[PDB]
Amino acid sequence: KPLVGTGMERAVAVDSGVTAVAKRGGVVQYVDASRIVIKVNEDEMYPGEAGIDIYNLTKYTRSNQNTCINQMPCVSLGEPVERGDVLADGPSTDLGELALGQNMRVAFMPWNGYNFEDSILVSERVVQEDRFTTIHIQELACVSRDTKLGPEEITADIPNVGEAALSKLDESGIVYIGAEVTGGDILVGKVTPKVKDSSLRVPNGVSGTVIDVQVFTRDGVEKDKR
Amino acid sequence: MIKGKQGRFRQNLLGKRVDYSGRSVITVGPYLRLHQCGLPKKMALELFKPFIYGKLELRGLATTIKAAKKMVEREEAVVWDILDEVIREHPVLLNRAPTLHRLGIQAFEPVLIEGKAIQLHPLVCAAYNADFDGDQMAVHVPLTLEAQLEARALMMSTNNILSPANGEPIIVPSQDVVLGLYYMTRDCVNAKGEGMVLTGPKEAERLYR
Amino acid sequence: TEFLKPRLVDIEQVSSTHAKVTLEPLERGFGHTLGNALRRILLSSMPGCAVTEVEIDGVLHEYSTKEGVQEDILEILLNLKGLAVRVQGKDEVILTLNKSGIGPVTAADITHDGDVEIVKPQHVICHLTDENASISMRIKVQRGRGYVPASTRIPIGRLLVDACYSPVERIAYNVEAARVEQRTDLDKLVIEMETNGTIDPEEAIRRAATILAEQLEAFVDLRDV
Amino acid sequence: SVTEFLKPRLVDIEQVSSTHAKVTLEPLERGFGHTLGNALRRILLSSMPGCAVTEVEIDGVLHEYSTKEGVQEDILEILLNLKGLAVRVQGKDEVILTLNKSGIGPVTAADITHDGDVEIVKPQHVICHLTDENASISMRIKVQRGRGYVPASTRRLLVDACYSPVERIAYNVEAARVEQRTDLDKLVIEMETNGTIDPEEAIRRAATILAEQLEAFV
Amino acid sequence: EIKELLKLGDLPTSGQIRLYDGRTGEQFERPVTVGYMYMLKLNHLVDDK
Repeated sequence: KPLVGTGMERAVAVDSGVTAVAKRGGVVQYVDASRIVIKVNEDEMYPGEAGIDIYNLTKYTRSNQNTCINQMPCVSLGEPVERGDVLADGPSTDLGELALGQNMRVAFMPWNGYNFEDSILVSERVVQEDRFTTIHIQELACVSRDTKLGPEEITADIPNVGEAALSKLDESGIVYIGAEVTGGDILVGKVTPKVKDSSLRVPNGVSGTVIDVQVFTRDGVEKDKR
Repeated sequence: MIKGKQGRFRQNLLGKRVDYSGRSVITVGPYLRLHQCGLPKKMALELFKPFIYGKLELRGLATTIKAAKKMVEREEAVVWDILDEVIREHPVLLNRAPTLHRLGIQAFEPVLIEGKAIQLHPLVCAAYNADFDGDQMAVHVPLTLEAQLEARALMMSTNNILSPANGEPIIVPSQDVVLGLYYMTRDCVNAKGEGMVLTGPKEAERLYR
Repeated sequence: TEFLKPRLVDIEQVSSTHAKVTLEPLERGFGHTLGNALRRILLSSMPGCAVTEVEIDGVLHEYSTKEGVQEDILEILLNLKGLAVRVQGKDEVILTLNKSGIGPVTAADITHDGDVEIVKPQHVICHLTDENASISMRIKVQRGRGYVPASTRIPIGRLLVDACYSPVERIAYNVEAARVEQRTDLDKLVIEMETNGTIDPEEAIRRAATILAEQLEAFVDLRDV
Repeated sequence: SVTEFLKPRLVDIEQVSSTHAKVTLEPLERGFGHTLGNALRRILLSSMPGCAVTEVEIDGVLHEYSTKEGVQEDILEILLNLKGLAVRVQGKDEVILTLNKSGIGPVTAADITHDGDVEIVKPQHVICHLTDENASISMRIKVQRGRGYVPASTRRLLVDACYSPVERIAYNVEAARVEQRTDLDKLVIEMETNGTIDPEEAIRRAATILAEQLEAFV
Repeated sequence: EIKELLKLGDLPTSGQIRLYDGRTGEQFERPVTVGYMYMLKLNHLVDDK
């Protein structure tokens, strides 16, 4: 909630559709991270096609800078809600106001030369509550083309690989979601017939945790167990 | 084959790329000394792989090179001792992208520092004219003992204190420490410690503290 | 010549959250000296009981979301990081929180095993929006010291949370004059502190004395070259 | 592994010939170096029992800004010199000595009357200079016992008493490492004394003073 | 107006507050301007570079 606002945070917030704006006023009947259910006011509600509205939150998903983007509910159950107004803040939005960074206690002085040119100084307290912490998403893709001497298989069976590498994989040769993988480990077991190993791996020097695997298949070929 | 950019002169005699090279954003670490520089431990790990392998097979921890590679990538305990040993005396080159004047490349002694940023001596930054806005400086490593001699003898900060353009010390303090020193040699007419006498500076510091 | 020794002349529990204490008598100079020393140590390294691991049956990985709970899993974990606990005998323990139904969810619902003691039952973990959606979850908490993130120490369902082994947040000290006591220049040191409530002031200050002393035992232990 | 804290030990002591010296301790807990060095600095500076000249009088002068003929120095200059004298005394609190002498040349500390219990630790120390054959220097000096600094304002010319025997104390810290340990302090201490007591024992005495101050708690 | 709000607050009208050092444990002469700033995390993380 940036303390020294300018009043423009509201306009950018409402216009920037990162949030769940209320197309009409009324009350929320079901509140959840997944979605929201709104029973619009009867006067606001049309006589025909009356029904009730469902707002679908945008979940944890890939950004365009490999950052995280997600929407979260910000209203309790059975809560009055006004038309054209926030229901669930998006990233860096706060009750429908743009919250970009964070406000902190600050001081200006030379501290043992540690702030020589612009070298900002921060206490371990700031990191302790992780308020600066940020999330990033990495979308690693693998393709299965057909070369000469057979097609590219996706089997778990790979020659000359430790079982520990295979341990985190499944029956088909693809990792289970939620694995605390690290730089170097295999994700999908790809082999070029000859047979030679060409399995995908995490980039060197980057850890992470698998959030999801998307699979698409060229129309006219079968699918593995996973 | 001879003409044009693809021509061998313009193809392979020009600004190339260099192995055993690194880069990152830089910080201060003032407690360091101008005869010496910081370097994130990980960079030391990857940079000196053959050196560590040589010391390893010298110690016979893993005779074959593949096993030694496995040990170092596992980041086993003994490897850090080897890293300190090789860094015992092995200066390296620090560099900035817009290399205008020759101090933009300079030799320094690394010290192993945790974190993920390079501590750089304050004053030399002025020679590098490199603010801490996020400037990403690069690092190179000499190989032959003659190159080590050149760096420690020619590109060493101790051997590079005055400008080539003229004799003024390029190591003049820039903005902050000068404020402190100015604060030193300035008089308030009346305060504590005004109007007495001392036998020496030592008791002066004693009374100040 | 001599140096009169202070005593913990006062402990007072001004609030259920925190307290203040007093040391008396102290002589000139020792005031700010011991003040900074005690503040530094009493802020730096104390015991802790920060939550270490959290398992939830319906959760595969952290960044998912459970149905019927309005907030994110990560927000719930941060709320848990806002939890404070007290244990006496065991270094480690597993806490069990099971609850369903619409309404808030605070620490009061956790299993109340003997040495396990909640200091902030009112600390809300989350809210539940479904009459039938039971959060059922196990919480491994052990002792520690300082700040242990996940990347340092490092099962798929077992989700890791960084440690925050610190029971105190705010410390300050004030020197002042004492009674006449037939001797002036006697210094009363008042120490004010803020804690979650998991640590007694006397325990903290006694441990500070012990740790600083054994550090000075090195100064006692100065031998040879 | 909660009450355990790594126990540094003095790996070296590099002491300059007489009273200046430098100590190094490592490896230390993160940040303990600052508090330890600061406490040592403060205590060594603040409350150090000792003896020093408190008052001095000349036979034929009552005014501070005066001089005696046949002396190259000035009264205030001689006061500065005497403040630089280093002495130690028996358990007796205070005593009066004199610098009665007649001659030509410098007046060293060795020229001071031994006076039994009191012992000058630097006999070589220079007090004054005399040039006339007829100029005779005579004066009384009083040594007392204390554990701090006495500005003249805090009080037969006076002498501020530097009962603390240490002249300069300073400490710095660096990031020492153990095989895997991330950031462990190494405390370098640089100190200099009058030489009435060697540095290490002064450090020891400060440690005892604090520990006894600590002993009331645990 | 900022001074007006400061008067409404308990904070000094100038806003320069005396600070005390952790390492040394005493006041800094020439009391220091302190307050609250809205910093922002830029998208240049050292591991990336």
